[PDB]
Amino acid sequence: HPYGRGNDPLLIQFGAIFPIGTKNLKQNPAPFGKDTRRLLIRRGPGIYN
Amino acid sequence: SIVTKSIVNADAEARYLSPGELDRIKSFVLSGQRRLRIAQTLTENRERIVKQGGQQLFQRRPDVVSPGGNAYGEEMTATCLRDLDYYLRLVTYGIIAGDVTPIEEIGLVGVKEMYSALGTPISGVAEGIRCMKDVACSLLSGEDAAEVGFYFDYTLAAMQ
Amino acid sequence: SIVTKSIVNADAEARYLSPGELDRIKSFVLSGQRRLRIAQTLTENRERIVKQGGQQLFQRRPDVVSPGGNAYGEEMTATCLRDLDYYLRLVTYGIIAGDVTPIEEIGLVGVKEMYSALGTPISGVAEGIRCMKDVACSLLSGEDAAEVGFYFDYTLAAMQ
Amino acid sequence: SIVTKSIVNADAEARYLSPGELDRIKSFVLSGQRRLRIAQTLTENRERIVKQGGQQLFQRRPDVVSPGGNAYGEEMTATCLRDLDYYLRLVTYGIIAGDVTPIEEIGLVGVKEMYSALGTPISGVAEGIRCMKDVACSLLSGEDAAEVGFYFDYTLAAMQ
Amino acid sequence: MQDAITSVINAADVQGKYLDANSVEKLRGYFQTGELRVRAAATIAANAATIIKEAVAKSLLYSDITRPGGNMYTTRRYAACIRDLDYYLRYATYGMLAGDPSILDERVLNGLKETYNSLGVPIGATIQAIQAMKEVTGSLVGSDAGKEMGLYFDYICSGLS
Amino acid sequence: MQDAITSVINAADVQGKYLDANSVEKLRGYFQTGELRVRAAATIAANAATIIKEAVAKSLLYSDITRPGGNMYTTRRYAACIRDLDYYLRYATYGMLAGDPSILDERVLNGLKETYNSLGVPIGATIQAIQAMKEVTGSLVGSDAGKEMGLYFDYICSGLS
Amino acid sequence: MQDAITSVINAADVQGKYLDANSVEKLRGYFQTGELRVRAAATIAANAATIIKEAVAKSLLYSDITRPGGNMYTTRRYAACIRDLDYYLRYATYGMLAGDPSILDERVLNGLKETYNSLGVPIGATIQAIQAMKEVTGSLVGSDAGKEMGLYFDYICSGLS
Amino acid sequence: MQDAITSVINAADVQGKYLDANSVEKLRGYFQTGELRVRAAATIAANAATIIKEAVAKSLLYSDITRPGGNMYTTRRYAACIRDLDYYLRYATYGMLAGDPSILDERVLNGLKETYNSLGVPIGATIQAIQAMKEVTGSLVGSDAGKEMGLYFDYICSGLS
Amino acid sequence: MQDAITSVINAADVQGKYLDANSVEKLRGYFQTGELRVRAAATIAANAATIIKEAVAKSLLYSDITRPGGNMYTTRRYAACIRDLDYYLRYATYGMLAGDPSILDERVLNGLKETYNSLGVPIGATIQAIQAMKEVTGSLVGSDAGKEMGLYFDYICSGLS
Amino acid sequence: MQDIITSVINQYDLSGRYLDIKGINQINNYFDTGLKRLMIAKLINKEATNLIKEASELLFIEQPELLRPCGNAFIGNAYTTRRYAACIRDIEYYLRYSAYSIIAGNNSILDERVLDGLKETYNSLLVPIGPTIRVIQLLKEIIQKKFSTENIENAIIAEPFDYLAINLSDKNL
Amino acid sequence: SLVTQVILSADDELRYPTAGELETISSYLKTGEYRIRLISILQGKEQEIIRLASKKIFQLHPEYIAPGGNASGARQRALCLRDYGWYLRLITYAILAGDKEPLEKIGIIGVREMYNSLGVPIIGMIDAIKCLKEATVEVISQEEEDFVAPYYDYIIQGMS
Ligand SMILES: CCC1=C(C)/C(=C/C2=NC(=C\c3[nH]c(/C=C4\NC(=O)[C@H](C)[C@H]4CC)c(C)c3CCC(=O)O)/C(CCC(=O)O)=C2C)NC1=O
Ligand SMILES: CCC1=C(C)/C(=C/C2=NC(=C\c3[nH]c(/C=C4\NC(=O)[C@H](C)[C@H]4CC)c(C)c3CCC(=O)O)/C(CCC(=O)O)=C2C)NC1=O
Ligand SMILES: CCC1=C(C)/C(=C/C2=NC(=C\c3[nH]c(/C=C4\NC(=O)[C@H](C)[C@H]4CC)c(C)c3CCC(=O)O)/C(CCC(=O)O)=C2C)NC1=O
Ligand SMILES: CCC1=C(C)/C(=C/C2=NC(=C\c3[nH]c(/C=C4\NC(=O)[C@H](C)[C@H]4CC)c(C)c3CCC(=O)O)/C(CCC(=O)O)=C2C)NC1=O
Ligand SMILES: CCC1=C(C)/C(=C/C2=NC(=C\c3[nH]c(/C=C4\NC(=O)[C@H](C)[C@H]4CC)c(C)c3CCC(=O)O)/C(CCC(=O)O)=C2C)NC1=O
Ligand SMILES: CCC1=C(C)/C(=C/C2=NC(=C\c3[nH]c(/C=C4\NC(=O)[C@H](C)[C@H]4CC)c(C)c3CCC(=O)O)/C(CCC(=O)O)=C2C)NC1=O
Ligand SMILES: CCC1=C(C)/C(=C/C2=NC(=C\c3[nH]c(/C=C4\NC(=O)[C@H](C)[C@H]4CC)c(C)c3CCC(=O)O)/C(CCC(=O)O)=C2C)NC1=O
Ligand SMILES: CCC1=C(C)/C(=C/C2=NC(=C\c3[nH]c(/C=C4\NC(=O)[C@H](C)[C@H]4CC)c(C)c3CCC(=O)O)/C(CCC(=O)O)=C2C)NC1=O
Repeated sequence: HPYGRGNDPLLIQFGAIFPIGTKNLKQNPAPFGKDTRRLLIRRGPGIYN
Repeated sequence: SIVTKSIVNADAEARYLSPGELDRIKSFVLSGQRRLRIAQTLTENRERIVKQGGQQLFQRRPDVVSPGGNAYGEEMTATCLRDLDYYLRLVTYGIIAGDVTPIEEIGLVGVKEMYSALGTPISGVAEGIRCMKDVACSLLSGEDAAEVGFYFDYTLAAMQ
Repeated sequence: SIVTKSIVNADAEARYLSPGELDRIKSFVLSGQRRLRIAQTLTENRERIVKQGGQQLFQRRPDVVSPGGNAYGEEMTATCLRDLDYYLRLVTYGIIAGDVTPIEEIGLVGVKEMYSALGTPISGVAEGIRCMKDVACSLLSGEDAAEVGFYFDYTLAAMQ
Repeated sequence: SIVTKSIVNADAEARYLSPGELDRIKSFVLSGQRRLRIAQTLTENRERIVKQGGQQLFQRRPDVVSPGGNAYGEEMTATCLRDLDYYLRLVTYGIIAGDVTPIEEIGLVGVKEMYSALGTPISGVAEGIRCMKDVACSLLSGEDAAEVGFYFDYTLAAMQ
Repeated sequence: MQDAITSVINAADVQGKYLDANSVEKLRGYFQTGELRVRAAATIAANAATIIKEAVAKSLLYSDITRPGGNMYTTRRYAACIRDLDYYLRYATYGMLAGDPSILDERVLNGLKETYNSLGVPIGATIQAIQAMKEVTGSLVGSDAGKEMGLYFDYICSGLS
Repeated sequence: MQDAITSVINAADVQGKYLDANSVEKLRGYFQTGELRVRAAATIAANAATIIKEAVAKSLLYSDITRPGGNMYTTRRYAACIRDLDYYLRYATYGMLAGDPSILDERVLNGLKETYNSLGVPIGATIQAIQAMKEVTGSLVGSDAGKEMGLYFDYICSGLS
Repeated sequence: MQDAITSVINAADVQGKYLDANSVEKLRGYFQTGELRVRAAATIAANAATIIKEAVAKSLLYSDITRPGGNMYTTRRYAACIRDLDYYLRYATYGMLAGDPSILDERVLNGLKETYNSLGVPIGATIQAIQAMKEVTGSLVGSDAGKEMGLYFDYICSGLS
Repeated sequence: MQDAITSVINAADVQGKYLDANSVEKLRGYFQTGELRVRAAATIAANAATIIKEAVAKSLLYSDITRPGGNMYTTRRYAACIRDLDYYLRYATYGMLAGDPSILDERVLNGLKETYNSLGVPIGATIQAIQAMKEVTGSLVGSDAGKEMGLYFDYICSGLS
Repeated sequence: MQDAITSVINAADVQGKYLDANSVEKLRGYFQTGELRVRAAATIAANAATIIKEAVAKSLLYSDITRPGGNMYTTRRYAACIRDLDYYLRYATYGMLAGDPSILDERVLNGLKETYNSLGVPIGATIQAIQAMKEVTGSLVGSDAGKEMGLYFDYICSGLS
Repeated sequence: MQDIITSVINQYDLSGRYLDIKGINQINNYFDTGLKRLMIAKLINKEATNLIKEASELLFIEQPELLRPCGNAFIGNAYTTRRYAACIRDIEYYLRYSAYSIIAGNNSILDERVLDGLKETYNSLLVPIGPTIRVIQLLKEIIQKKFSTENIENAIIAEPFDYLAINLSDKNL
Repeated sequence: SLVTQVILSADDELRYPTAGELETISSYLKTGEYRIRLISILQGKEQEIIRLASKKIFQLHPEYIAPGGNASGARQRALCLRDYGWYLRLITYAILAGDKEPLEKIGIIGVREMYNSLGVPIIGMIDAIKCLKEATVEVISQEEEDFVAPYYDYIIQGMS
């Protein structure tokens, strides 16, 4: 995430499962600019990116 | 409780609590003395409220206890009364919370999946809670019986 | 600037820059000599452009400086002119960047939240920038006053 | 290079660079014209320095190319000369960096783990670099051959 | 997301027992302060903008985070603050009514200090803003009500630290 | 998401060669068991609720995860189980028809053990439920069909471990 | 996303000072090359498809990533390449105009090497494609313009490494 | 760090009951395979360097991670691999003897995939190296012993994924 | 730890003198041999392993210290020798460059003969190992350079005696 | 770290090719200004203790708030002499690592030894980033006062100090 | 000296000197006599220079010479020239062994606590060395004084 790593949920069928928390201890803040584009991957072919 | 969902209501709406919400949190906490007395009556009457609860349940539904019924034998009949002790306990929570929110997420959400998956007739357990309701409201005055009975019939509604 | 958003425009469209985009980056950099002269005029005229800027602002809005106004006293009036020094500085950035992109993300985005949260009349600070505009365009020729005034009125538009 | 580790030396010691360190960065950059000429000689002599390098290597170590040797056949012999092209390249880096720091963290650190894990006789590849050294120093004058040969024998030392 | 009644019911339910004298003893203690919390949440709703205006002017208004280079320079960045301070004064109001700080870490604290480090927001100036905001909140609601509302402010400051 | 035919075509395609005798040799082996898998998937669809009712009553019905404090106490939590066990018996049916366990880790296994640790779901009791569910599935579909359906159950249990 | 003028204004603003002689000294240096960059970005827009066709045929056209099993075998995978190489030649054009490589890591570099490792895309062949693409770009725009456009190609190759 | 006996004792102890017939039933199953695991761990200790030399030459020896730019180019980086592959073949030997993969995630898996992403190590090539290393390990120890040693390799590959 | 040009900055200095004609006369004598010492230290660095392999094969193998019971029997004990002989050939190289044997007794000689008596290492065979190592060192660096490198070998042999 | 040379050689190693002439032209540009990069460095050692002193007075003459009480924001400016002693110490570092980095001809030594965690450290102590960057370029103008008649030494001196300025900024645009 | 720094710095890594370091010894020894020729020039001008150092250290700082200052009195001023003599003698050592250790193992390491226990103002001694370097430029030509210039200002950097 542009905020820390404990912000993107698990991409499962049905969720609200955020593993990073007070119980897991696996956190990683990184500095991201006010504008920036994450590199998403198309669930499908490649030219429809 | 009324305090937690009056908050999460006004929480979602991006606003604070109105007088309609804060004159009822106020009205509920002054009601709190009378609620603990009502729950205190059902707390140490579980011996009679449950055992007489299963009294009328078997007289009205002898199939569930007869050979072939789900609660047949010394074993299942003990668990047959165990669930009534559960639901009688949750009604004591709902009376003190001033809402069926404790009864909602315990013993009501997905209850049909459990009892259908246990082979238990869900209509039969609904008959059990109704028998407990007549015993419970018989232990309290009219002003209280409109509450203690009031939480049972909600459990009756969601259990069918 | 015109260079950075002509890029991010063609960036999003998965393409390079057209002649319409590259004949204007070209046209802008040859304009760069004339832009620095214009910003150089406003750079060391901030003493008059700000102080005469707050001149007409108080004559047109005596409420903000009168007792009860937001900029009342020796203290707030100094900060009352401090913001005009800010916005006069951002106009020098917009003239050199050839766009209100520097003025956009500084002093314009969410400006109503700040001044509403400071108790300052946002219409009053808009009147201050207009008073600075007449002083600024009075310092330059007609060909330049169509630019230096041009960035002020954009700030006037976004500030209400 | 001499510039980067003369810095990280004085970096660790919480101090600046002494005259002993700054009269050698000075002495190294005036040496830089002569270094590029030396590396320029080895740059487009890799065809002869490598191919004649593997010339003497097989005449001195026929086991490695004989059937059962690690570099047996058309395949491994091509890779047999590929590594010599690598190490000849790193010597060109060390000559321009004025130190074996490029050769240190490339092709020297943990080199025995690689070649032991590839089944290659590490002594055999050391013989290959020595054969390249006689070809390289035969291409330069005495003042240069004391340098170009100087980096090979360091690679010989660390490779056993 | 549990209030004092929800937390009391949970602990009494998690052992499968009824609400004995000790569980109702705390519940009676919560109902006694029910009148105090609403009036505390009443005035805080009225003076929400005034409290935040008082805190920032008293803690971090003129410090060099406010000046260029500081963490609060641009108007978008300044406007994010009073938006950001509004949640602390708002969610603390929810904890003061619910009587349980579970809503704070559920909806505020988790991923918060990990987020400010990403943006580079100074946690030191943030806590002092909340401390100053706690100081003005004790002005309005009184002493004991300020003790209640103040009890959740430092809970935010503790976890955010 | 590949079946036995998709996996055979992929490996034969990934080398750019045609379907030689070895590739068709496995394909003929899959078509021979095509009749067995449908009848196996037939009865499992019929007795889906009965199989899950048999597994939970045989493995974890009366253990103290079922009692208060255990991982399965509340009715929402109990109802999540039979919902959860339905996927294992369902996706295992898909692997039994497709003849390839690629669908399991694609849609079940990935982020699964990492999810149960988040919720605090006991992986030990989960596998024994699937093992007991595997035991009843061999009752219905027979021995060899149970060997086929059972071959994907422990694949779930292995990766979920 | 800053150009040379944005980066100069930021550093001069971040200290709260005006644009002194050193800040304008670099700005004048950028305006001098403003004429060169547009013509460089002009011809690159014209020969976008021709440059990418030249790079792949010169670097990785016939290598065994192109053959079966290689990383570029299937037509979807081959078509993803020239789609993928188009961004490198396009975003490098943006850096050449803006005079600052901030847009590359903002929109290309971040999560890029971490993405190719996920897909299993060979970073070694990728950089040599960009190096070959850098070599043909110096053909069109000339020497110094190729030095400018080439200065952002290896920036991509460095961070992507 | 539990073996099969430690895990059996823990589950039988965690309910406070003695070792009944079901707990000893699995323990007898572990003692039956005790003879197989030692001979499996015997030959793996002998051919440790030979197995790793076979895996890298069969999976990732000549791929372009081995060439310049690839993830394994420099000799320090190549030497880190066989050092790194030695742990997978070694810790998998420990899991094969202990009969429980608890030691792997305790000492290998935790912070592993989070570490390779930091270094930029390709997880895709790593798993195929372990898969190829699993393939040669089934050569030495036999079929069923390879099934045992192979059962912990893919456990590493699953969690490392 | 003093070199030549740093032993004259103690003698011209510990009494508090300056650098007169006699002090600089020796310093000029050291700078004249500065070219010889580096080339001597150059080839010794190259043939470090070859020199030690030549010395042990020429002197102390040959005599029942190598056989069982001798002082060098076990592989740990044999490996300690070439480790031990490496220091003598290495520190002698330092004395040859520094032009002063102060580093030897500072870092080698002190507690050395008192240590070999503790371990029971034969000082007689050790001196022969260094004398033979001195003989091969005169082969590589030449006559006069061998005279220089040889001048520090017997310094070790004298003090170690 | 990496100088201009080693950074150039890693540029050609990643691609696994020998040094061409475009690669060598980059090295020659260092070797030409390399002799000029030293007396810039040698002037700094002779002017080191001075150049920090002119930077401090030029800083506090514009930021008198830095020598005053912090306000209730517990902020680390040069309030007390304990604060002032350590705060002058930071100007030591910015002049030092920007002195090596003038000789390396590359900002590799800067970011890994100065920039990495700099916003981390200052956000902990609440240190001014604005005035901290302004003192970095007060040094730059002060150093460029000596080499001013020509203008090819000026770009050399500007490169380290300009790099810290752009990198310590929270990006407004 | 410089060779001692290479033997030491190569000794903590348990290795022979690399290719770059042997340059650093070889280049240092080839510039040998020129340090030797230079120190004889300075030794013949020690009575030259310290007389000029006492010129400007005291016209700059009459606080120390006056009654009450540390250097007041004959015998206090007598050693005053002696400290210049030892420093100038130390610099001849540093000019010869081409580095800073004779200026650092003596003179610099712990100099402040020496002077602070003596009453000599440590800032005054910095100007004394700066005065001494100012005095050495007159009796030395432009060729060789920048050879000796970096050895002086290291002392000033060491004393702060
Ligand atoms: C703008 C910055 C940016 C980049 C660069 C980017 C890359 C990117 N490259 C992709 C795939 C790909 N990329 C390649 C590329 C290659 N194969 C090779 O052998 C070569 C070395 C290389 C061509 C130079 C291939 C073959 C795929 C398809 C992978 C697959 O189907 O598994 C994908 C997956 C989704 C899709 O293509 O639709 C993304 C997101 N995304 C971004 O936002
Ligand atoms: C707090 C909310 C809540 C409820 C209600 C609940 C019910 C519940 N009822 C159960 C069993 C049972 N429940 C019954 C119930 C009945 N038989 C009849 O004839 C009657 C109609 C009916 C009772 C009035 C029987 C016979 C079993 C045992 C079934 C078996 O052994 O297969 C079990 C499995 C054994 C156990 O762990 O107790 C659970 C979990 N759990 C909860 O957390
Ligand atoms: C670069 C874009 C930008 C702007 C514009 C800006 C404004 C800004 N104006 C402020 C205060 C203020 N601003 C005013 C302004 C005014 N009073 C009036 O009557 C007039 C209508 C008006 C000025 C023309 C006053 C009175 C205060 C002090 C308010 C107080 O003390 O409560 C403050 C708080 C004190 C400070 O840190 O300076 C900020 C941050 N910051 C920025 O970064
Ligand atoms: C830049 C530093 C560096 C080096 C040195 C290096 C070596 C290296 N040598 C290799 C193979 C090899 N190397 C040899 C070498 C030899 N056979 C002989 O008989 C001779 C003694 C010797 C050469 C003189 C052989 C035969 C192989 C192939 C081994 C096999 O196929 O199993 C491989 C695996 C294939 C490849 O990716 O090229 C690497 C990575 N990599 C590096 O990054
Ligand atoms: C298709 C692949 C797939 C699976 C398997 C899956 C599982 C999954 N199981 C969940 C919960 C759950 N799962 C269980 C399960 C159990 N409790 C026990 O004691 C047993 C050991 C076990 C039954 C076998 C319980 C009780 C919850 C509720 C946890 C809670 O409310 O905290 C949740 C949280 C959300 C929800 O249920 O709505 C998910 C997402 N999601 C998927 O996409
Ligand atoms: C016991 C559990 C455990 C593991 C597994 C472990 C891994 C580990 N692997 C590392 C590096 C590495 N690992 C590799 C591995 C590979 N390159 C490839 O292309 C392949 C896919 C792969 C070999 C299979 C490389 C090349 C490095 C060096 C990275 C670098 O220098 O940047 C490092 C960095 C430090 C070092 O090696 O000294 C650690 C800590 N640590 C542990 O405690
Ligand atoms: C090599 C790169 C590098 C830097 C720059 C660095 C800075 C650094 N500055 C510090 C403190 C400090 N720095 C200052 C500095 C200032 N106060 C102001 O008001 C001014 C804006 C500014 C002077 C320009 C102050 C006051 C402290 C002490 C804070 C306190 O204790 O109150 C500290 C904590 C004390 C310590 O050094 O252990 C560190 C580590 N460390 C590094 O490794
Ligand atoms: C090799 C390095 C070295 C030094 C430098 C050194 C200095 C030194 N300076 C001393 C005294 C002194 N030094 C001074 C010096 C000065 N007054 C001035 O105005 C001047 C700036 C300065 C001389 C240039 C004075 C006044 C005293 C006498 C203080 C007293 O005893 O009352 C003393 C006490 C005994 C003595 O005079 O010998 C020592 C040891 N020792 C060393 O080993």
